[PDB]
Amino acid sequence: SLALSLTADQMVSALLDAEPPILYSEYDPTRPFSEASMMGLLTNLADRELVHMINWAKRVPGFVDLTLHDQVHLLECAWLEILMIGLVWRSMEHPGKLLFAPNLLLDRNQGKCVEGMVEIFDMLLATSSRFRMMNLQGEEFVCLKSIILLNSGVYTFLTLKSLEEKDHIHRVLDKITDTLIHLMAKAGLTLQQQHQRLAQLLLILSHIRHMSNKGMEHLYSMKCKPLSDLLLEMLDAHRL
Amino acid sequence: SLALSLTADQMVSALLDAEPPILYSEYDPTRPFSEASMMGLLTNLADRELVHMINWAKRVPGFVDLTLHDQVHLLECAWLEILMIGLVWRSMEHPGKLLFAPNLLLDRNQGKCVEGMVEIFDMLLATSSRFRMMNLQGEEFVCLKSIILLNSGVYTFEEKDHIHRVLDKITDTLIHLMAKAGLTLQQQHQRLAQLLLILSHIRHMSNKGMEHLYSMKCKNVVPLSDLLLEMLDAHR
Amino acid sequence: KILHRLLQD
Amino acid sequence: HKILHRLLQD
Ligand SMILES: Cc1cc(O)ccc1-c1ccc(-c2ccc(O)cc2C)s1
Ligand SMILES: Cc1cc(O)ccc1-c1ccc(-c2ccc(O)cc2C)s1
Repeated sequence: SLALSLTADQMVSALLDAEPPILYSEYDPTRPFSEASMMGLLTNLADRELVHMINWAKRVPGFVDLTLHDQVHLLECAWLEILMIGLVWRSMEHPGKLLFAPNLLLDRNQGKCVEGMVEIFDMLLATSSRFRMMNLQGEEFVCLKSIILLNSGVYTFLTLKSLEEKDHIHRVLDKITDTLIHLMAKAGLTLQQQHQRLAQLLLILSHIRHMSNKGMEHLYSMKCKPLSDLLLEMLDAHRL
Repeated sequence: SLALSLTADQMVSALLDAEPPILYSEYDPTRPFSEASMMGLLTNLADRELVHMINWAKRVPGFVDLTLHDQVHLLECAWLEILMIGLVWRSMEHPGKLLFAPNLLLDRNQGKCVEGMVEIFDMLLATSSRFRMMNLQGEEFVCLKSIILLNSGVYTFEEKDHIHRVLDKITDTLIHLMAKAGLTLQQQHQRLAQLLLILSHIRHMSNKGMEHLYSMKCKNVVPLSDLLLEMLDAHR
Repeated sequence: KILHRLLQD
Repeated sequence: HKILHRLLQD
């Protein structure tokens, strides 16, 4: 099934090559910004990244092999998680700042403008600091990001010939674990160090789920009281 | 810290011994279920389990080494996750059902009266079936429960470094268990990844559950113990 | 849904 | 303080 035959080095290669581009914000000398304004940049940004995420997902080995319904469910569950780990990744070398775009580099005080954002901000920063302290490697990040796509929604599927899908997603997931271990052995880590590092990486995914949960809550809070049609749809999936 | 001095076997033995008992529900089979009465049984049950949890937590190696303020944070963050993994664990041998208590064993239909309960129920059943398909062992479960306790709040903070080395010690223990079970080395790292990725879904379930709980608490559906109120408040 | 469309094309 | 704090403090 193509993805299962891939080698560890080919998986990395496939993932690195699948990477989306880094979009810029439409922030300008308009300085400064209000609650509305800052919110606009974030959502416009996320909206535009969503298009690229979808085409990136199609290139995640094993994703195409799934039904259109299952692909949809995966992205619906994962999109904000995927955006967030992206953000924290490119914010790694910017302690105390969140790099939404090369031209949009926010510190936590700017996050105060916009309610409840602070707390989400702090969590993203702490995650970024954690990645920094672990010296997260780029090849590890693409594995983690793919893992999120495949994992975050797999348990909200289901009977019938759907178990065939779940099993396929888990075979691919194992492949990616093999790939992470491979990257670690290559890096020279001992066996004990590999397992430990694997564990450390995956536990951070729980925190990333938590941030998406909260963020999704706030995003919904704010749309009740201008988000793109796509965003709104991606958001409705988390509210039955 | 003697936590770090523990061997894999000492780690497992400590955790197995610290296990809380299976408690019973105030279930009364003379009255029909209402949203309020079901929520009553559930929250009464959770409340009593919490006391046992607080005492179990103090027995998780390393936990005692933290400040009271940090112990409070971790429990505040993980309490529902921890109740949920326990529930999912004891429901393994009951396909299609959730054993909240030996006298409170429900299927998805019995929760329809309750706001959001069927949604969470379905998620819990899925996790239970997954643990069942993977053949989760008791020794692995207690490792998982302790990881949740130590991990779920550590990012919302030295002490943080102390927690990580305890967690590493639990990773060594999980692998040790898997070797002892005769899994290949590749199977070990694959199983480790599978188990930990399920924690992301337990996190998910906790957060969705928390939100339904807060909704109901704000609609006065059921009187909540002051303990539960404060744990519930902790999540804003 | 829009997502359907983007996934198809 | 918090009931949780007392319960732990005990
Ligand atoms: C989640 C959220 C909650 C709020 O209360 C306010 C704003 C947001 C956000 C909207 C878009 C965000 C965003 C944007 C771009 C990106 O590359 C990654 C992220 C994560 S965050
Ligand atoms: C969280 C929740 C949401 C709803 O919509 C309806 C009910 C609940 C629950 C209340 C108590 C629950 C519970 C209780 C005891 C236990 O050992 C494990 C759990 C999980 S679940």
